[PDB]
Amino acid sequence: GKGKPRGLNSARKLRVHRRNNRWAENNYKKRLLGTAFKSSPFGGSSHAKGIVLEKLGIESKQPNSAIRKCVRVQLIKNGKKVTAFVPNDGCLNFVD
Amino acid sequence: TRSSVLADALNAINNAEKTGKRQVLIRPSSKVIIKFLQVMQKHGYIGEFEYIDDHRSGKIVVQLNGRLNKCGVISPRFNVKIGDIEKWTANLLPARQFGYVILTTSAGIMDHEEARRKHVSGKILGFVY
Amino acid sequence: MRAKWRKKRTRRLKRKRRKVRARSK
Amino acid sequence: SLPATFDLTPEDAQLLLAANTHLGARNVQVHQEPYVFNARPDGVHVINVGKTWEKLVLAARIIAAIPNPEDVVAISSRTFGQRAVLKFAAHTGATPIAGRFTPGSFTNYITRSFKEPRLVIVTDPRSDAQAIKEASYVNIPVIALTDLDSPSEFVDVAIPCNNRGKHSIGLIWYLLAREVLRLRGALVDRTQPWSIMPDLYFYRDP
Amino acid sequence: MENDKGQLVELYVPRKCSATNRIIKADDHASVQINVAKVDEEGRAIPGEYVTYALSGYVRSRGESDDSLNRLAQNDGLLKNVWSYSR
Amino acid sequence: GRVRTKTVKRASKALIERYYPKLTLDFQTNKRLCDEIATIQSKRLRNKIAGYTTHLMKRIQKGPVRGISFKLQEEERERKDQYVPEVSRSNGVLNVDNQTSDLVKSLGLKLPLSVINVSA
Amino acid sequence: GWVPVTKLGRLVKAGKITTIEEIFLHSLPVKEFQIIDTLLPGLQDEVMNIKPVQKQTRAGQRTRFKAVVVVGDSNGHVGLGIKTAKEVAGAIRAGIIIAKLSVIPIRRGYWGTNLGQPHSLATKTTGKCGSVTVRLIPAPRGSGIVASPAVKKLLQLAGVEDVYTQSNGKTRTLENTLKAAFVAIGNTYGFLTPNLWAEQPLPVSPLDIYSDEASAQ
Amino acid sequence: PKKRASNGRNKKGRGHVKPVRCVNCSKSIPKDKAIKRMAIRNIVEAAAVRDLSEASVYPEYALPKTYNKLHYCVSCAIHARIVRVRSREDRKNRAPP
Amino acid sequence: VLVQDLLHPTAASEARKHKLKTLVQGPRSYFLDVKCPGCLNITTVFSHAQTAVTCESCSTILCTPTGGKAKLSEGTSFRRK
RNA sequence: AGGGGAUCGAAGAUGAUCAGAUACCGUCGUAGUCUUAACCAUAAACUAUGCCGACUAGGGAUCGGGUGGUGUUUUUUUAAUGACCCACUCGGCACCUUACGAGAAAUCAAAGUCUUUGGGUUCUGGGGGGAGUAUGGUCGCAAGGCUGAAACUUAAAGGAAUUG
Ligand SMILES: CN[C@@H]1[C@@H](O)[C@@H](O[C@@H]2[C@@H](O)[C@H](O[C@H]3O[C@H](CN)CC[C@H]3N)[C@@H](N)C[C@H]2N)OC[C@]1(C)O
Ligand SMILES: [Mg+2]
Ligand SMILES: [Mg+2]
Ligand SMILES: [Mg+2]
Ligand SMILES: [Mg+2]
Ligand SMILES: [Mg+2]
Ligand SMILES: [Mg+2]
Ligand SMILES: [Mg+2]
Ligand SMILES: [Mg+2]
Ligand SMILES: [Mg+2]
Ligand SMILES: [Mg+2]
Ligand SMILES: [Mg+2]
Ligand SMILES: [Mg+2]
Ligand SMILES: [Mg+2]
Ligand SMILES: [Mg+2]
Ligand SMILES: [Mg+2]
Ligand SMILES: [Mg+2]
Ligand SMILES: [Mg+2]
Ligand SMILES: [Mg+2]
Ligand SMILES: [Mg+2]
Ligand SMILES: [Mg+2]
Ligand SMILES: [Mg+2]
Ligand SMILES: [Mg+2]
Ligand SMILES: [Mg+2]
Ligand SMILES: [Mg+2]
Ligand SMILES: [Mg+2]
Ligand SMILES: [Mg+2]
Ligand SMILES: [Mg+2]
Ligand SMILES: [Mg+2]
Ligand SMILES: [Mg+2]
Ligand SMILES: [Mg+2]
Ligand SMILES: [Mg+2]
Ligand SMILES: [Mg+2]
Ligand SMILES: [Zn+2]
Ligand SMILES: [Zn+2]
Repeated sequence: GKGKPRGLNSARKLRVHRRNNRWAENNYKKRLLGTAFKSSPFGGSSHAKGIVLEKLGIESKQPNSAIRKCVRVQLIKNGKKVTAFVPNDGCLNFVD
Repeated sequence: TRSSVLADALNAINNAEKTGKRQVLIRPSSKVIIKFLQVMQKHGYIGEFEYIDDHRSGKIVVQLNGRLNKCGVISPRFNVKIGDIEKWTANLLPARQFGYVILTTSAGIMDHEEARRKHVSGKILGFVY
Repeated sequence: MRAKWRKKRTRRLKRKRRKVRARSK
Repeated sequence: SLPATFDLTPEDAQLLLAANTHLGARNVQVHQEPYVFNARPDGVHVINVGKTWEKLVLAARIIAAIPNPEDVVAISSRTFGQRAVLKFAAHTGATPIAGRFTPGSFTNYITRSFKEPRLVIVTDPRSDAQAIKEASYVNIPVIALTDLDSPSEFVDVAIPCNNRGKHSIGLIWYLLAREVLRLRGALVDRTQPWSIMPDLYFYRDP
Repeated sequence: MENDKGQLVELYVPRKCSATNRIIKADDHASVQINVAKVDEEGRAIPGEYVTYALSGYVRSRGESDDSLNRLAQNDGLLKNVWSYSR
Repeated sequence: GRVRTKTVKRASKALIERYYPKLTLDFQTNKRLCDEIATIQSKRLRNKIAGYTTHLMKRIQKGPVRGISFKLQEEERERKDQYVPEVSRSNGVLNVDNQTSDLVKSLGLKLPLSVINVSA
Repeated sequence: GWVPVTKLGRLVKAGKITTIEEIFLHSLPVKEFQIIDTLLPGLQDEVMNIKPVQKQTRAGQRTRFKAVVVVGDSNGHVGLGIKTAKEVAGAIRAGIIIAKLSVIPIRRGYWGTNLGQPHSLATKTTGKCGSVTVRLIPAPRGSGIVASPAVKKLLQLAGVEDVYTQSNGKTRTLENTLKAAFVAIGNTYGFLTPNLWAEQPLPVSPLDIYSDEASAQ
Repeated sequence: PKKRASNGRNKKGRGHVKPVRCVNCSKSIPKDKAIKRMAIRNIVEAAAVRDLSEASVYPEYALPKTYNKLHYCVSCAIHARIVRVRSREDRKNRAPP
Repeated sequence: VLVQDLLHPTAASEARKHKLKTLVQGPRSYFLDVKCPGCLNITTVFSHAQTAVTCESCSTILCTPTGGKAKLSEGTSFRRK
């Protein structure tokens, strides 16, 4: 009979079972693990400033061939090296 | 084992009119089955039903015309207070005009329209249309 | 590779981890 | 409602029991037949013939309802029904189908066997179930010669004959063509046998 | 299918299966209408004067069309013997 | 491999259905007959058609052959039907089971009485 | 001219039967498009969707075209049929015709109150085709048709001005979407409501009363 | 998915059954799955009729017929014996022919 | 099927059904007053035996039990009630 | 850890085979295979399908029990048997036909009674991978069992059916 307990007094077993099961919901999990604040290069914030280490052209996956101008950046607030992409045409000549 | 007798009876009923049959044997009757069948009868979804006598809980033979689509039990007997009877109806009843949510109150087993006018509420029971 | 031999690979490798880690005790 | 006259006559009783129409099928019988009476020992069941005659009456009382008697349809694929339907057809209005049914007749207007009855008579609801299928798409009531084992699906006004063979097919066929004339047609008065022999409808090997 | 005051609206009040009292709708193509002719004294069948029934598609498919009409006609007077209401 | 195609047997089919009178079994009559009735653009085809519709005829006289009906046979069956000499009841009473008899007395009365037993 | 076959189809060329509603009443199997062409000429054709389908042929690659068409007017009748030709516009043509053979009565109704000229639906009806199930619920006046544009358009030619919708199954596959949407309203008359409890005499067949005006040569 | 409602062969309510080794390739196969044929033959054959009873004593002596039951592993079965491939439908037929 | 009388089913088709599954359950066993004229009078026995009975005076065998009704030993008469 | 140890036979030894052939096939043969005492707790441990309860449909077979029969065999002589037959009925291993219904489909008498959504209850799952990995706890003599994350990565993986 769809084994969820029907009882009028089964409230706990009902709300516990769903509490138990929201962990399968992914970014529910990521909410309560703090993963925003714990890992990931930004603090859990929109943007972050950093400093260019190197200018690295990345070759794109198939079925495309390009060299995608990128930058190794080290986050000021944070210290993590992180690798970011420069948009549009040239625009790598704006950094060094 | 057996948990809701009423549910068991409202079953073979729906299992009758889905097979076309005009007569269904139900066992082991009840006090509520009676009053529920009564409410069903009085609004015209069944014919006359006869509680027979064994010495245990009895049986019943229900005559059903075919005017019925679905009757059924609401399995946990839910507290509904007067302001949620509307809410409850709107879910399982085909359109505003007809059909009945039947429930149980301290004033006796009755539908929502009878409930409205007496203006008492209670725990939910079942539904008929 | 076959799930069973992949299973045996993972076991071979993980009995090697206790060894290398035992040496650390 | 019945007239006192049309209850089963011992002439018909002896006509019926001649062909062995009373004698039903073996260990296999579908539930849908109460028509059984007191199963015959060792592998037969005895049909109630007055209930068979009343059905025969109700068949005629229905066969002659349909305004134009010619687009009523009797059908037999069986060898044992093939002659019996022609004679039913020539006498009454009805147009027959004897032998292969050529499926696509009741639907598929572009077909050259296209028919459009208001009713259908069937000798063997098994072998002719093909038509019973077709009639179930087009809203066509259907009469069926039936034994005890026969597929009650999608047929009305069953008649409880013996479709196993010999004389029983055309017998119950002949009495039906007989009674449709005895209602709203030129023919015999009370107690009068029919000059047409019941053996007219029959099988020829030769 | 009435309205505010008076008038009957909503075209096509549909039939009903006489056997199961079920609405028989436009697309039910195993549904059937039986025309049984009412005869008169001396057996003549009176063309155009009918005892009619409607039979739903469901009843015919189940194999109940036979026993359904037998019940339906006999209590309407067109037969006796045959069908037993009790079994 | 001598086998007539469909354009030959369909012609031969539709010819005899409407033209069975005339159309004697003899080829050369039918062949010449074809030119005045059916239009065919080939010498050979006409002869191929003819020779087959010939065959249909030659067998038809021994009784029907499937696929073709000109309606003349249809009621030739109707009047060809007869020959019942002996229908049933004689010489004696109705031979019937124990139970079949038990049915009679239930719904009615008058029947001649003969009943024997059965088993196995 | 027309030149009908089909006893049902002949009887309407002569002026015997005035409207479709009696074809329904007797559950008559319309086998011809002209019947309902002439019975309700104010129909509109709407092509909905066209997608190509490709058979792998023992020699070849067959890419034909499948079209879906909803037809109807504003009142109680809608067709839905799906035709696939070897060319596009030809598939719409034979679709509108097959959609016409399909058309079906639609019982509108009053949401909560009697008042004027029904808008919403009789009851709650749920059609199911493939994975897609489509639920129609009564709505008040001015709620309008609440549904995707593709089911909305079929509920316009259906003549409903007010209905709520819930959609289940994979609704991006249109054939089963509408096919279930069409079955929902196509079920509206299968619901035996108490105002329809009233006893009715069972009228007799226009194929009978006009029997001689029908039939053959 | 399921190619049979008999699964391999013929155990419902049993849950284990002793196996048997194949006569040909000696593969272990369960006895209910064993796909067996009964091999009965005269110790003689077609060509042996005449040279037998005439080179004997006795008024014909009649004749013994060999008996052993054969079991096959379904891999070597299909390689040779009564086996092979049936349409999805015909696979349902259980009759010998 | 599809219509039948549940209230008034045939006693002939009833008596084929199981003792529990009839319209009202009741036992189908009986009681017989059994006689060994070696005794002037009767001891009244239940039909399905279990205990294999003796007559009040002498040690003697009326029945021996089986799963169902008992084997009534050799000559005896019986009255059902 | 004792006994046992015929046969078959992971390791290993080999003869052939292949371009190679640590294999397939042939041959020897250790542990094993059996058993007593203690451990281990896993298998596609499968019906890949929770348990209790109600209901929803025909058909012939079959297992065990029970009821009926001026039924057949045995005979020694009715009997009592004992098997057989026929019918009914419970409880079982299954099977056929169906499809009112269900479903993505293959198919399902349940996988049916579901948007007309509620009989009671247990368990699990929430894209693929990373991974049944790391770690901690715990069980084991050991192999291992149990519980069991994340970082990162990725647009599909996937089911049934269709045509080639
Ligand atoms: C065979 N395993 C099944 C699994 O397939 C599934 O089964 C459901 C079943 O529980 C639902 O059924 C359930 O809900 C019904 C409500 N209408 C009534 C009660 C119950 N049988 C079915 N409607 C659909 C199946 N696939 O969920 C339950 C289960 C036991 O795990
Ligand atoms: Mg917890
Ligand atoms: Mg957790
Ligand atoms: Mg998990
Ligand atoms: Mg911050
Ligand atoms: Mg670098
Ligand atoms: Mg809701
Ligand atoms: Mg290893
Ligand atoms: Mg060290
Ligand atoms: Mg488009
Ligand atoms: Mg809106
Ligand atoms: Mg496979
Ligand atoms: Mg297997
Ligand atoms: Mg196992
Ligand atoms: Mg040892
Ligand atoms: Mg050894
Ligand atoms: Mg080696
Ligand atoms: Mg190789
Ligand atoms: Mg090789
Ligand atoms: Mg060896
Ligand atoms: Mg298994
Ligand atoms: Mg099971
Ligand atoms: Mg498992
Ligand atoms: Mg199962
Ligand atoms: Mg798991
Ligand atoms: Mg992920
Ligand atoms: Mg695990
Ligand atoms: Mg995993
Ligand atoms: Mg594991
Ligand atoms: Mg661990
Ligand atoms: Mg311990
Ligand atoms: Mg430890
Ligand atoms: Mg991409
Ligand atoms: Zn093998
Ligand atoms: Zn004594």
